Amino acid sequence: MREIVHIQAGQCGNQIGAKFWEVISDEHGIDPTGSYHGDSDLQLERINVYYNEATGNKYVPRAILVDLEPGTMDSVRSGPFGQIFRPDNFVFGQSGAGNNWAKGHYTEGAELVDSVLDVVRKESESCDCLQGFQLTHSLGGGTGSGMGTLLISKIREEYPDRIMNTFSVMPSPKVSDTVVEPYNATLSVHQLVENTDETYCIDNEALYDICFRTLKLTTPTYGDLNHLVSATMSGVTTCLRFPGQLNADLRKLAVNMVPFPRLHFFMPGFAPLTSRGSLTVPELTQQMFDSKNMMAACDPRHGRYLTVAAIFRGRMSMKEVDEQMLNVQNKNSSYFVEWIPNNVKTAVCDIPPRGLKMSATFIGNSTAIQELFKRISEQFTAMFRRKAFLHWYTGEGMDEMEFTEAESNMNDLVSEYQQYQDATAD
Amino acid sequence: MRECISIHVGQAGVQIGNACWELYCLEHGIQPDGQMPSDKTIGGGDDSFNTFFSETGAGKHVPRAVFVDLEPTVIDEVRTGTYRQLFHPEQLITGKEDAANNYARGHYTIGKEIIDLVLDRIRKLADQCTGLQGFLVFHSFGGGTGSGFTSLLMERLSVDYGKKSKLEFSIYPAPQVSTAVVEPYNSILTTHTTLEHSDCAFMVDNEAIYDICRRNLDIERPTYTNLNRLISQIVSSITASLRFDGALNVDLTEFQTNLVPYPRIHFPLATYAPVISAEKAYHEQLSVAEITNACFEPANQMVKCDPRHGKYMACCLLYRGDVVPKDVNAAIATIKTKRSIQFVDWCPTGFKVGINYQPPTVVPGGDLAKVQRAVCMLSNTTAIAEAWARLDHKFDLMYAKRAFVHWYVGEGMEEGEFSEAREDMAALEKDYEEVG
Amino acid sequence: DLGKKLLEAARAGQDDEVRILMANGADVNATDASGLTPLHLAATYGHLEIVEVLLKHGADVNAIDIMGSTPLHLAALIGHLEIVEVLLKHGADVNAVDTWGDTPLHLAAIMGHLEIVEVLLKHGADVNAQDKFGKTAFDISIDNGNEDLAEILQK
Ligand SMILES: Nc1nc2c(ncn2[C@@H]2O[C@H](COP(=O)(O)OP(=O)(O)OP(=O)(O)O)[C@@H](O)[C@H]2O)c(=O)[nH]1
Ligand SMILES: Nc1nc2c(ncn2[C@@H]2O[C@H](COP(=O)(O)OP(=O)(O)OP(=O)(O)O)[C@@H](O)[C@H]2O)c(=O)[nH]1
Ligand SMILES: COc1ccc(/N=N/c2cc(OC)c(OC)c(OC)c2)cc1O
Ligand SMILES: [Ca+2]
Ligand SMILES: [Mg+2]
Ligand SMILES: [Mg+2]
Repeated sequence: MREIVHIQAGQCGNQIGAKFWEVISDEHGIDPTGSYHGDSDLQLERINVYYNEATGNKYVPRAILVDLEPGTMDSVRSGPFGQIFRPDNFVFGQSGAGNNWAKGHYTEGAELVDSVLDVVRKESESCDCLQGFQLTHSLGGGTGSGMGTLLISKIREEYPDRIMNTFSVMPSPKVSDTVVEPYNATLSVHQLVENTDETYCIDNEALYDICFRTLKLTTPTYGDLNHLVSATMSGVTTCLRFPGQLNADLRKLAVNMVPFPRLHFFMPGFAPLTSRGSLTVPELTQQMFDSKNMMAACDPRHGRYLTVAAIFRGRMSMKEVDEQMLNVQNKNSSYFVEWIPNNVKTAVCDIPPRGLKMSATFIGNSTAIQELFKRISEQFTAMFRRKAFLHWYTGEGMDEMEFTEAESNMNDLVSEYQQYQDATAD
Repeated sequence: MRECISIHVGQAGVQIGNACWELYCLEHGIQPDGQMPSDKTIGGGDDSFNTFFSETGAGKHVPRAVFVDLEPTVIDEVRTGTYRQLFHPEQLITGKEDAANNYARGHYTIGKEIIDLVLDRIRKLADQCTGLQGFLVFHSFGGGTGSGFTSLLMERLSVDYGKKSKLEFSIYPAPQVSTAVVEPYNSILTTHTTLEHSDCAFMVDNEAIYDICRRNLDIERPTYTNLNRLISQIVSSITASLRFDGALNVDLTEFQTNLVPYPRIHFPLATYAPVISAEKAYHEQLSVAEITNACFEPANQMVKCDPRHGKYMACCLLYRGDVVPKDVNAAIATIKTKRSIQFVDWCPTGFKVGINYQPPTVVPGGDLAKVQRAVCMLSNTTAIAEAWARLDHKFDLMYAKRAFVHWYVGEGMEEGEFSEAREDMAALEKDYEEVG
Repeated sequence: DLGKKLLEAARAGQDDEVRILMANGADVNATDASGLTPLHLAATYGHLEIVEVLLKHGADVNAIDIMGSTPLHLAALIGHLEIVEVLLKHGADVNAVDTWGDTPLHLAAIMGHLEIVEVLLKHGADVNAQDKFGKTAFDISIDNGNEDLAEILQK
């Protein structure tokens, strides 16, 4: 269990994806030219999980960059780490998908799908022992959502015994008021429930709410929202990238975090929350469990934790962390299911992120996530009831029964979360 | 002289293995390259240490041991550490992908890719034996490899070496230092499938060892290094009768005769005393009476349970050091005038005694102080049923909801195996209740 | 039939075609199979100029389709602010109720069009109007944890 093949699809997928490579390259001592300038031998110990070793001891990201819109490739290259990507790993079409899930999944997206798979095969066969895949995408557009899910199902057919993990960005009218986004997101959730092993739910609603109410930015931008996303992606991948006592991989996280196959949607969290260009263990434990630090717009105190994983980064007493973790499970006991014993796992990493002396990253599988699913469901139903813009989808080959089926699956998912929230250990 | 082969499976079995063979080398006077200057017979011999070590024509003493793991990072440390030259490199076997804390992967899908290589390498060790008595198997209950691979291995050893004894040293999970939420599942699955293939099994409760490291050794947050050093001292005291001259537990068969009255209730409790911190170099020396009494204190037990709540079916006292036999007799006589020692009416109320007159060895860099006398008590008490009930309850909380079961079913295991394994544990708890 | 052509012209945003069809006798109040009129389609697809042209030529501002949707319900759902204001200026029933018990306020609230919510509130939208499941727009904002919407509805 070593290498990860990362794929980034569509505009949101590529922008969050680029920020991820920039942030983790900095932590690992890697520069935009691909050379290692780090001071700690702990930065190269598990460097092969995300980087390919190349001639001249150059480190190339095992990343594949995909979009139906061509202009995206130009924005990726013009970034700070733009030239670090493999020039052959860019698969870009000519005609975008204009927020149409059907275009991404059935017509324009399906034409460029065998091309992406050729690049996936090449990176996968060059791996000593492939762990699985990591996809970054939004669910509200057409390419990341429609083509992204198609790519997932295709990869799942070729590599069934490997883990499929996604960083999926959920829509909010607060960031984008494009009324077809609940359609696109609901169609994609229907695919994600079946075809991924683990999904990090990154909600634009929560990101906006943090920037506006906690960080006091009255006009938040994509840059501002992506600053919370990059810190979250850095934190949740800490244990895949740094040695530690645990030899963590994507499959060990799945076995331990996911008790029922469909309930694989995680609510990530981060502390401390900070803005661009601008702490003790008890405070960090508290903040990490506060609804205002969650990356999904759900109150954890409205549901119950099935499983939790927490990563404390920086220099600190491991005994103090053990003490505070047990303390948070005592006073907040009614928020953990009593039928999954020892369901909170903690790791400590010596290397902290950029700009922070200490940090904590939370990964929760909570029944409170049903709030996020109900919000999108209510919007999908308001639109679907009036059959608004339905022809934009059915004209691409889609059957109206696919909408009915997607809505039916997402409501079944909410009922399943509610079922385990009300279950007792008797 | 009858040979014993040790098999170390998965991370816990391997790390505990490393710490035991280091200690065995120190007790017998074997150097890290295998040289032993106190052995006059070069290139062979029938001495008691020969049960655990073979000899080459060059005077090299090699452990009769196999290390196996489904991933290579733990065994690679053995390949490059202090005792890298002690083991034959073909004796250290590694796969590429581990069992991901899943019994079904270790037993059915990943475990099948390496089972024949392991068995053929064990046969090479067995072929060099004149009178193989059997195997000592080290493994965790909680890991995917320690649970699933160990059971597949125990099944195959029962077919290929039918008349040979099989003894386990098993690590029982603790919440304080565990890896996976599904460790209770792995623990019940491996217990059910190994029960008929094992003659005697010494369980080491990680919570008991953790508590002793904190209370007796003043170690704030014990690591696996501190736990394994204490475990290897106890495993050394249990195996000393196999590697040195003596009159008690001299062969694998005798561990069954002395400690196992009935085939299924084969889980003896070990108690060890005294455990003193190395920072107390000038400690007062405890008498034979004090260390003997310490064996009846629940705090010094390797498995958390209360023997006052149960009945004894056997009791063996293994002493090491400056121990006068009449002092053992006097300490036992005093201990017999006590209401907390109740034997089952169908077993003689006797205590079997064995004394090795060499003091225990401590490893350089360890946490224990040197002592002039130590004792390990091995007893079969129905109070160990408390350990089984704690694990069965954790299994039941999850299993009622079928939480995590899809991971097992997706790796070639039927859901019916979980209920058959739980029914066997219910029967095992009733076996202890029937004895008393 | 110029009515079927006017329906298609209003949806597609063909301004000159609407003017021609009306001059030739097209039914400004023609309906499709589901009862949608050229004004419903113009309001849904955001053709502001076609909405104003149709209202100056006898279109019923409060026409309902088979599901009870008025043009104001569709303009509030889709988020067309300029059109919502034009429809109210021309007599649209701010509190019209569809077959699901929704008023334009319930639809602007669900879809998060906060500016349209403020406009509806200023024109007399009823905060106590309940949908078929008994929810008001204020209940929707509480149940979804939309603090921004709850503040506006508490004005
Ligand atoms: N957090 C965040 N959300 C983004 C970003 N870019 C777009 N989004 C969101 O993603 C959704 C739109 O999806 P996009 O990724 O732009 O669309 P696409 O996948 O490129 O598809 P088409 O352009 O329609 O073919 C909306 O909800 C946006 O708010 C970004 O960089 N950060
Ligand atoms: N005492 C002790 N316990 C250990 C050690 N290593 C792991 N454990 C325990 O063993 C259990 C986990 O099993 P491991 O042996 O690590 O797993 P494995 O057998 O390698 O199996 P997989 O990694 O799942 O393939 C947990 O209960 C740990 O606390 C060790 O060196 N000493
Ligand atoms: C609730 O019980 C469990 C939860 C998860 C467990 N470990 N899986 C991982 C946990 C991670 O963070 C600590 C992690 O960093 C994100 C990771 O990297 C891949 C794996 C094990 C558990 O016993
Ligand atoms: Ca010899
Ligand atoms: Mg785009
Ligand atoms: Mg392992």
